[PDB]
Amino acid sequence: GFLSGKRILVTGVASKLSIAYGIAQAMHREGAELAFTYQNDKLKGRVEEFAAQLGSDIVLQCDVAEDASIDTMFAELGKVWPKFDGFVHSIAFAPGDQLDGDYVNAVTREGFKIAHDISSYSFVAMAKACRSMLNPGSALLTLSYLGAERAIPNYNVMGLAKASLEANVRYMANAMGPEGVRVNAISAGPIRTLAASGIKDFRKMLAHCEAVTPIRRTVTIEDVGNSAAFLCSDLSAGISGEVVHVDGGFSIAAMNE
Amino acid sequence: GFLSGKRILVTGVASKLSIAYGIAQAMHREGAELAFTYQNDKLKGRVEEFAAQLGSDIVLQCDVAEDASIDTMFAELGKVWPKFDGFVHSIAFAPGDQLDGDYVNAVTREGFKIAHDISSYSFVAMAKACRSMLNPGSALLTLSYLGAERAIPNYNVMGLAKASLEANVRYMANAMGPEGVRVNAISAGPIRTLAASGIKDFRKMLAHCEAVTPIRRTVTIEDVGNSAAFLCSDLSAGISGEVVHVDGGFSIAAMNE
Ligand SMILES: NC(=O)c1ccc[n+]([C@@H]2O[C@H](COP(=O)([O-])OP(=O)(O)OC[C@H]3O[C@@H](n4cnc5c(N)ncnc54)[C@H](O)[C@@H]3O)[C@@H](O)[C@H]2O)c1
Ligand SMILES: NC(=O)c1ccc[n+]([C@@H]2O[C@H](COP(=O)([O-])OP(=O)(O)OC[C@H]3O[C@@H](n4cnc5c(N)ncnc54)[C@H](O)[C@@H]3O)[C@@H](O)[C@H]2O)c1
Ligand SMILES: Oc1cc(Cl)ccc1Oc1ccc(Cl)cc1Cl
Ligand SMILES: Oc1cc(Cl)ccc1Oc1ccc(Cl)cc1Cl
Repeated sequence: GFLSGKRILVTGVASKLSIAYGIAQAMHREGAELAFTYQNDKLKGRVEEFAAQLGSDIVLQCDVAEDASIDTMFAELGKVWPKFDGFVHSIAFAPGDQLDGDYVNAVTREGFKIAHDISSYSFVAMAKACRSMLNPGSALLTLSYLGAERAIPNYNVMGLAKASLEANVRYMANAMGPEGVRVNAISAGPIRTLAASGIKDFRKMLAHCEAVTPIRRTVTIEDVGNSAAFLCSDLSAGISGEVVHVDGGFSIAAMNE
Repeated sequence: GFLSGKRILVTGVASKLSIAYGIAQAMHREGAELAFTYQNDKLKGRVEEFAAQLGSDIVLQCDVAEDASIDTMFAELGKVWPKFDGFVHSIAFAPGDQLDGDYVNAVTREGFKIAHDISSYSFVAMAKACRSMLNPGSALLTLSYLGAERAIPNYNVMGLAKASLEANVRYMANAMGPEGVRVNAISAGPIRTLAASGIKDFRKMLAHCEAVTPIRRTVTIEDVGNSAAFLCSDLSAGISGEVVHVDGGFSIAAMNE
C-alpha cells in the first residue's frame, strides 16, 4: 500500500464505531505498522483485541490529561520504535452538561477549561513529547468538526475548543515544517459513534445532513479512514496546515430546501 | 452622536495608548454614557482620571480571572445602571514565556490554559453575569487579531486563544440573538499599545505591516474606536456574529514589495 514502511501511532480507539478504528483499519490495509494507546483500564482489553486483529502488539496506556502519562507512553514506545512517522490524534471531551441547551447558560469556567485542555492542547502536548522521535516525512493528524466554523446548537463549548484545535494545526504545521513534519486536520461530518451520543438531539442532526448533503448521504468511518491514510502518506507531501472537509460537501451548500 | 441614549461599559483601559481608550473617546464623542473598569489598584488612579475627562465617575474594579470579581462588579454597577446596553471586551493575556520562539517548544499546559481563560473565556463569563441587565438592542464587542486565522511568529498560543475567541463570538451571537443582543468582534491590525511590546519583535512587525498594507499605513486607536462605536450603535443592527477586519486591508494582500 502507499503507506508501507511507515510506523504510525493511533489513539482514541474505543469501539468498532470509533473513527480512529476506521483510520487504523484503512492504514493497516495500506501497509503501515500501527501502534495503539488506551486511556484507562476500562478500554485496555478491547484495544489489545483490535491491535491484534491489525497485526500490532504495541498497546500503551495514555491519558492526555497528565503530561506524565504522555512522557511515559512515548518513553515506552521508544523502546520498540526509536523513531516513527507521526500519530493520529482522535481525542476529545467536555463534561456532558456543557453540550445541552443555551450556550451562554451551560458554559462554565471549568467546562471550558477541560474542553480546551483535552481537545486542543493535548495535540501539541503530544507533538512536543515526541518531536525528536519523528522522522522526516512524518505527518500528524487530528479530527475537527464544522462546529468550529459555524455556531451549531448544543455543540457549544466544543465548538470553541475545535476552533482552537484548527488554529493549533496551523501553528504546529508552521513550527515543524522545516524539520520535515506535516500537520493537518480532517473536518469530518456527523458519524454515529459512541461519544456522538453525548450531544443532545443527534439522531436528528444526522437525518438533516442526510438530505442536505450534496452526495446525499453521511460519511462513514471508512470515508474518513481513506482520507486520513492519504493525509498521512507521502502522497500528500505538499499538504500542510490544512483542514480538509470530509463531510460530502455539506458545508459548501446553503438552503437545500 | 449615534450613541446618545446608550450606556456602555468599557474594559481594558490601561494608558492613553490602549485600544479601549481610543474606543471610549469615540463613543463618548458620539454621545454615550460610559462606565470603566480596572484590573487592579495599580491602575485605579489612571482609570479614574480618564473616566473624569469622559464624563464618568463610574469606575469599578474587575479581574476576569475571578468569577466573584465579575459578579461583584456588575452588582455594584447595577446600583447606578440597573440596565445598560452592552460592553466592550478589550482584554487579553498570556505569560511572556509563551510569546517568544518556536511555538511547539514555548507552549505549556499552564500557558495554554491561562491564555484561553483570560483572552477568550472572560468574554462569555462577562455575558453570563450581566445577561439579565441588557436592554433589547444591546451590543457586545471584543477585539481579535489575524493570528487566529494564520500562523504568525511569536504570537504562538495567543493565536489559539483568539480563534476560540472568534468562535465564542459566533456562539454568543447565536444564543443571545433572539433576546435582541448582537455580538461582534473587530480584528485589528498592529497598534503601538502598552501590551504590544510584550510580543517578540513588534516594531518590525509593524514596520513591515505598514508597507505591504493596501492603505500604506498602520491603523490607529482612532480608526478602531470609530469602527467600535459603529458596531455598538443601532446603525449596525444588521450585523451580528461578524469579525470585521480593521487593519487597512492587510490580510487580503499577498506578496508585495
Ligand atoms: N463522531 C463524529 O461525528 C465526529 C465528527 C467530527 C469530529 N469528530 C472527532 O473525532 C474524534 C473522535 O471522536 P469519536 O467520534 O471517534 O468518539 P469515540 O467515543 O469513538 O472516541 C473518543 C475517544 O476519546 C478518547 N479520550 C477521551 N478522553 C481522553 C483522554 N483524557 N486521554 C486519552 N484519550 C481520551 C476516548 O477514550 C475515546 O477513545 C474527536 O475529535 C471527535 O470530536 C467526531
Ligand atoms: N495591540 C494590537 O495591535 C492589537 C491588535 C489586535 C487586537 N488587540 C487586542 O486588543 C485588546 C487590547 O489590547 P491592547 O493592545 O489595547 O493592550 P493594553 O495593554 O492597552 O490593554 C490590555 C488590557 O488587558 C487588561 N487585562 C489583562 N488581564 C486582565 C485581567 N485579568 N482582568 C481584567 N483586565 C485585564 C489589561 O489590564 C489591559 O487593560 C486585546 O484583546 C488585544 O489582543 C490588540
Ligand atoms: O466533535 C463531535 C462532532 C459530532 Cl457531529 C459528533 C461527535 C463529536 O465528538 C465529541 C463530542 C462531545 C464529546 Cl464530550 C466528545 C466527543 Cl469525541
Ligand atoms: O493581540 C495582540 C496583537 C498584537 Cl499585533 C499586539 C498586541 C496584542 O495584544 C496582546 C498580546 C499579548 C498579551 Cl500577553 C496581551 C495582549 Cl493585550
